[PDB]
Amino acid sequence: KRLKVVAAFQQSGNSPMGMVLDAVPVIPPELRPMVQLDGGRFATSDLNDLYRRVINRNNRLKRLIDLGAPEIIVNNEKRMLQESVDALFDNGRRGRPVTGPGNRPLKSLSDLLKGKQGRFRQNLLGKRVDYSGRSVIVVGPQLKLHQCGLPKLMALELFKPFVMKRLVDLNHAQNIKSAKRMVERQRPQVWDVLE
Amino acid sequence: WLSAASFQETTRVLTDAAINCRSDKLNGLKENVIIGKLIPAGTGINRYR
Amino acid sequence: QAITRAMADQARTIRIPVHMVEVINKLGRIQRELLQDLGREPTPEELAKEMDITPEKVLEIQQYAREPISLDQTIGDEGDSQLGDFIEDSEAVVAVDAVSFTLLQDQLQSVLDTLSEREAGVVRLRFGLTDGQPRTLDEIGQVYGVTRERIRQIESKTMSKLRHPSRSQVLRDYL
Amino acid sequence: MLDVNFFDELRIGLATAEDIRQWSYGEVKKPETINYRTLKPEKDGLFCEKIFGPTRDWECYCGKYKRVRFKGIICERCGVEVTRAKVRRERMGHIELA
Amino acid sequence: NSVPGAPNRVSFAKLREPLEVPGLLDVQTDSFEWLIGSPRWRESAAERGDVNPVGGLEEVLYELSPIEDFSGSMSLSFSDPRFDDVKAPVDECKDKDMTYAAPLFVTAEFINNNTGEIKSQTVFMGDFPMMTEKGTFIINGTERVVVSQLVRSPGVYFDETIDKSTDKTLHSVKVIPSRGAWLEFDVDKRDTVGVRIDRKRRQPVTVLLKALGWTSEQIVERFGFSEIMRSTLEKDNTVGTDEALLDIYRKLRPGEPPTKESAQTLLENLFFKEKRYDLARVGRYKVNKKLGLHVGEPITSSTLTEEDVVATIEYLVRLHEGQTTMTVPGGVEVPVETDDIDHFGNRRLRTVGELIQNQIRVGMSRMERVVRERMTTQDVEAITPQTLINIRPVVAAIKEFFGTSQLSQFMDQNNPLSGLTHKRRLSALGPGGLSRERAGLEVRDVHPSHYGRMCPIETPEGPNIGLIGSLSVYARVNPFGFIETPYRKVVDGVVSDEIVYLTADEEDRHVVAQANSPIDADGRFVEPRVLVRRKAGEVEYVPSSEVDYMDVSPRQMVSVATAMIPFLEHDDANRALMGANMQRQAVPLVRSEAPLVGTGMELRAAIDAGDVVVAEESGVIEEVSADYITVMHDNGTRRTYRMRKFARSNHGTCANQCPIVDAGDRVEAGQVIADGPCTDDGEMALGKNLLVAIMPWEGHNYEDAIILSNRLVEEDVLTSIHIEEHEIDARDTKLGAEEITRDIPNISDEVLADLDERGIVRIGAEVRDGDILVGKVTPKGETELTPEERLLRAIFGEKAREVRDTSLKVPHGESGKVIGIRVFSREDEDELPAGVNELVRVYVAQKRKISDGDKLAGRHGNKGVIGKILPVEDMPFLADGTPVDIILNTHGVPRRMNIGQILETHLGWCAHSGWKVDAAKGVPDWAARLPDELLEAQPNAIVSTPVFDGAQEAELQGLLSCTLPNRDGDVLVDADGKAMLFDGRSGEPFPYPVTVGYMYIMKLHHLVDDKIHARSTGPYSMITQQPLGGKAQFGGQRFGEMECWAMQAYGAAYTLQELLTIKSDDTVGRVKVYEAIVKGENIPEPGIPESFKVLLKELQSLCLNVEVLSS
Ligand SMILES: [Zn+2]
Repeated sequence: KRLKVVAAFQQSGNSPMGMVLDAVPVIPPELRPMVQLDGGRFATSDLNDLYRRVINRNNRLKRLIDLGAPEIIVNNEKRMLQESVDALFDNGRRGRPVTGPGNRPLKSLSDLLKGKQGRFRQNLLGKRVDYSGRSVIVVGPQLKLHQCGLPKLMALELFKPFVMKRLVDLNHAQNIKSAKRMVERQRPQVWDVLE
Repeated sequence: WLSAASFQETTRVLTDAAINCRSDKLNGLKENVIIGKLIPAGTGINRYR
Repeated sequence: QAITRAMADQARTIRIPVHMVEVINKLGRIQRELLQDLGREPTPEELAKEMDITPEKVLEIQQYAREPISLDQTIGDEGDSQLGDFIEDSEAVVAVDAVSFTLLQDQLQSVLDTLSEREAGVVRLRFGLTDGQPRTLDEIGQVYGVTRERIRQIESKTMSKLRHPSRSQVLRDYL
Repeated sequence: MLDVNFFDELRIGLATAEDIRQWSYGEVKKPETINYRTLKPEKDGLFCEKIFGPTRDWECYCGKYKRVRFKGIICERCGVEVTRAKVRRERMGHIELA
Repeated sequence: NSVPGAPNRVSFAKLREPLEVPGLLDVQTDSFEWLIGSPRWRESAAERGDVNPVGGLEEVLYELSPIEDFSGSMSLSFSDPRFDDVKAPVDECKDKDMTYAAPLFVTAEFINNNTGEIKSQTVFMGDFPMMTEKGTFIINGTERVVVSQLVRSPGVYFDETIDKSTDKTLHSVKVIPSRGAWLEFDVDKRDTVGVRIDRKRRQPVTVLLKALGWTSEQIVERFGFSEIMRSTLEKDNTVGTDEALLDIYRKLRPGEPPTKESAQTLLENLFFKEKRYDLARVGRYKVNKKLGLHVGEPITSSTLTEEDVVATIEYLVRLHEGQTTMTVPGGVEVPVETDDIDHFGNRRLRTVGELIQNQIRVGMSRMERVVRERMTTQDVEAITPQTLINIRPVVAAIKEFFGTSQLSQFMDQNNPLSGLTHKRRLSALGPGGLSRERAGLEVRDVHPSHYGRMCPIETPEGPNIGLIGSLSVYARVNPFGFIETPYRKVVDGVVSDEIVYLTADEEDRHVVAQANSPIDADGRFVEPRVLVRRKAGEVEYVPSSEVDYMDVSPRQMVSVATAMIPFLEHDDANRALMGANMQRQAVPLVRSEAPLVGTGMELRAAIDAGDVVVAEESGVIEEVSADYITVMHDNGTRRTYRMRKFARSNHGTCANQCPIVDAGDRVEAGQVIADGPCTDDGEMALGKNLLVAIMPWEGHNYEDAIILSNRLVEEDVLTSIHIEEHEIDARDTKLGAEEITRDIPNISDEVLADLDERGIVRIGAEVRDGDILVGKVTPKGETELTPEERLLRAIFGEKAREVRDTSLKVPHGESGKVIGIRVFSREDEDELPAGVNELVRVYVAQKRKISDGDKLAGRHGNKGVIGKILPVEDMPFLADGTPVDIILNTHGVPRRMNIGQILETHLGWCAHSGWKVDAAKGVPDWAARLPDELLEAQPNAIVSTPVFDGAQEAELQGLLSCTLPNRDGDVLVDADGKAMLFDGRSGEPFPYPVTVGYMYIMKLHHLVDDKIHARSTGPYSMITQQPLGGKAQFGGQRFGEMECWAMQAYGAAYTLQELLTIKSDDTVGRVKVYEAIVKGENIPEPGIPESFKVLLKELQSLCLNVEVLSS
């Protein structure tokens, strides 16, 4: 058992210093955006909250140390820093999850990766696509094998730029923007050209 | 490690992936899928490409 | 005291000064008491009296009392999607504008070049489109060796002949 | 790191302090994100514009340079590099532990 | 019959009812009544358990009073939970978005125990929300429904398991009090006991009994024969009462120093104090019955005691010893039988009352916290009841319950049924409920203890199959809330009219008998061997005189929506589920034909639904009008009824209430005043009655595709009105305010044609998709004015137009006339929140004439979207020259056990043509036990058929004999059933006779006008550049991994690179392809996408350096 790790580190140019930590990354703020909803109401990713907790922990630990305090309180603060970084990397690993407002668990980095919600199985293994649509189906007996019925409006809003251009070079709309408004208003000309 | 970590126990496997300096070949099928590169199957192999 | 200051200035996701959060807490106190003192929620037009501050200040106080929310909390009846899933990146390129912006910029060359080249260059720096600095007519005198009033004359020579619909008919589709 | 999609081998490994502070564009030391009035990041706040770069495209903290003609220039008052707002996605920061 | 306005709906009933059908709103009504202190409940409680007529209000008030201080010198006590009148009527609160409610008041008692002072301060508690007669609470105006829940009655539930090592049968118990920490006693792999308390496995009962103040003495006075515990006291390895106490402490309060009294008093504070371990009152009662401890006493002291636990341990051990009667020394005996859960005897029913009083319990828990907080920091004699009480935690507690607690969900309303049957819902999920993934296979099952209690058929067919339940019809709500079902009891072969309510555990000491036997009316059974249910739920034969209980009557174990399917007994229980659930999804049409063939419950089930206006009081009909109907009571006064027309439903439909009354006719207490959206003559009517021929028509009704008679479309026989509202909210801003007028930036002429000046459409504006509905014009903001547009505004002469028009355009695929506007405003001096100066609700309706893709369905699960509808030209006709109503596919019928809809088909044929079963010389053999007046019928008639006690197959065979036609001489269905048809296309006959007859059909709320989404390119996600999800937002389609699998299996790599790179996530390429097919050029080489780069940022952000080597 201990071989599989000690040898792996021996061969690898990897120092088990990194397995203990003294500096922490800060993911780019947009990836943890502090975004405002329509009309002042905001929204955070709660990662900013974990960073807040760790920042305050370290700040007060310094304040004690910079001042020089009784030991046991410093021991408590140091454990608190351990806990805060633990949550940051993994909420809910040791002891209870770090629940926030209204008694709900928060989200940590290690959560962003797991299961049908983590990036792998939620946003890299499967993703949402433009130029697409969905509608109910009906039987298409009057078709041939290769042929498939298509709600014309669905086809239009699928084939939007194509019809845009095609009538633009038929000059039914001078420039592309005129054609965009044409399609939006759904003038008759867009239909034959859709065909 | 990328394929397995993109299969199950995302963290546990990622641990030893990090430990063992496992450089992924960036060549596997599911690899190409994630990285947005063309997969090595069907019309993706260099012979057809 | 330490807990008061620490909560006031460090327990807020968005740190607020002691005075503003102080009035906010005073509001949460006096209004919450006034609810029972009134048999009803105390109205803001009334709450503004007790602080002897204008109602608009009271409402700013309240609008700073409301706090940010979390982007990942479940929204569906079951847990299948988060709030962050409904948010739009405001910085998205419409990608019709971009193509149409290129078309604007190209119709610009096609129209300027069909105009005189002296004038085309005059405007290219007057509005400073190809550069970062729009220019005044006395900078143009060096580059074009003529009195600034002559560029005052040329600006209208551009615009009015442009104001012939021939240039306008092909450009009015660009809005 | 420039990523023109010419990739051969993806490496995963532990990161040291000399790596984390190597990636960062400063150290963040103040637990703040938003100004409740100016709605801006603070000096070394969790969204510090200086650290992660500008939000307003080609417009620094004081907007000493609000034009793309200034590009890459680091303002002499705030130090916010004048560049694209995309870096706030690209750049990252760090905290040093006591 | 037994109804003041019902028509004659003759049926084939076999027996009479010892009791009629109960009020079908008795799930919310009684619960809330008992919650309040209603005078009805005041008398009912003072006669059915008057030891404590106490609503949740009074009850919680008393469990809370009297709050003391840390010392006991000063205290506060409560009394008089008093109500007040509501703040406005139902629609008014809904009209102006207010929570229907009434104020509450209470009289405090500020008792300074030190010396004695009193303040009987009548403290305002807030505005407590109140219940409407329909049980539907209004929140902020919105209608919401509190669904009933099932839960575990707290206590000790003894269980058995295998060790699968020596195959020993081991026994344990879950000591389960409401608000209790776990303590687990069992016999382990060995014969010792595991006494692990709160999941900490050491210290068997030696730490337990000795720590009670005991030593081995009292223990061995009980455990000399208990070998399971003799070893424990022999493996004591320690001595001491306080020693066992500290061992608890070492295993229940470790991590903190002990002391000789800290555990010595902690073990009292844990279970023998009432502030951390308190099983419910009915829980105390349940155990009283389980172990037999208490047998004549009222309930108090939810805090755990000592007598119970000794009985518990001895029951566990004598079960491990496989005994038959454990009797803890000092009381009555009880048998040795394992404690089931899923048998309703242990599954109680937490209704609205319990939920609300519990939320109030916790609200006043925090209120007591604040009372004590302000009882100390505030000076003595400087404190009054008002200052002690923070009622915020009270009002919050309810509102946080009401708001955003899935036990208080949206009121669903697209038909009267979805209004009703949404109540009387017995949910399994929630706080105290079990989550779906935790909800295993067994719990989903239909326990034998559901008979009569829960509907065994009407369950959701999604992932909640078996979890969410619905009430029966005849069921009852217990004061405790344990399910109660009325039944007759056969005593010595005397099935009594006695309506004896029992729950499940009240069967295991009883025996329920067959429901429809040759009962001579003497109360005996003709045959000894009758199919009864034995105590364990076993259903077998038992002699006539031996069983003790008989059922009340058929359609007792069934719900209402299920009770609207004629021939349920001929329909697969599977498909019956589909039909019942679809009956909740019908859409409000404009006729609502009553079924020619239905069930007698429909008439009852409609008036009880409130969706039918009633003559609450008898007296003459003064007058009839479309806006009101005045019933002049015989005594001076009248009753004016103001009707509800074009009031949008909770699911965007109408609540139309048409009158079927006469200007002078006497109306009775309980007779219709107006039919509702899906009712006629006061019985439910969700659809229409249509002649059939299930011949498959040229592959357009193939595989669940349906073809209809186009008359029905041109007639709009099956067509639905669809109201909708777009909400337009203009708020306060630093840009200014979004002044809704007809000040439109850059607007043409034809687009203002049907618009009124005041910023909206003309009320009654025919509008369409994308049509501008409301001009919510906003200021635009800052931007660099492009030089081209600068030249334009210099060249043609238009203004900057610096206003951002955030108007409403009808989003994709909506249209129809505009109803009107509901506008509230700040200048109107209204209660708009801080900023919103205009709240607008414009209303657009469209009567969506049906089309293919719209989901229709019958009453037996037969369902599907319309494949096609051709004109009447090619419609085969009977020997009456008649093209038929409806044509379906046959192949669904054989493979789905669903000839039942054909059974109703044919009987509806008979009910449409009439019959006269010829009693020429004697009643025909079928006609004999076939009830009377079923020998007679005239064309175009209406009937019913009970779910299990209906028109048997042979009876129907007798209904075909006399097949007297409607008009011509045409007996088309022979005595055996089939009819003949001639094709309407060919004019040429089919080889075999073709089926016909009358089917009920209805339109389902799954329109292809609602379920289409298209997108070339909309907006994109926040973090990733990926699109969003939803039809509301332009959204975008999801391409999953499981699609990627086949996607590669095709080998189509380039298309997959397309999918994940540019079709999702490459910005510049997305513009490139825009550039490609705005340049009319082939889409060129793919780019490299953003979310992939966002993937990289995510990964780099993971405290691990990563660099892909090019080389
Ligand atoms: Zn600057």
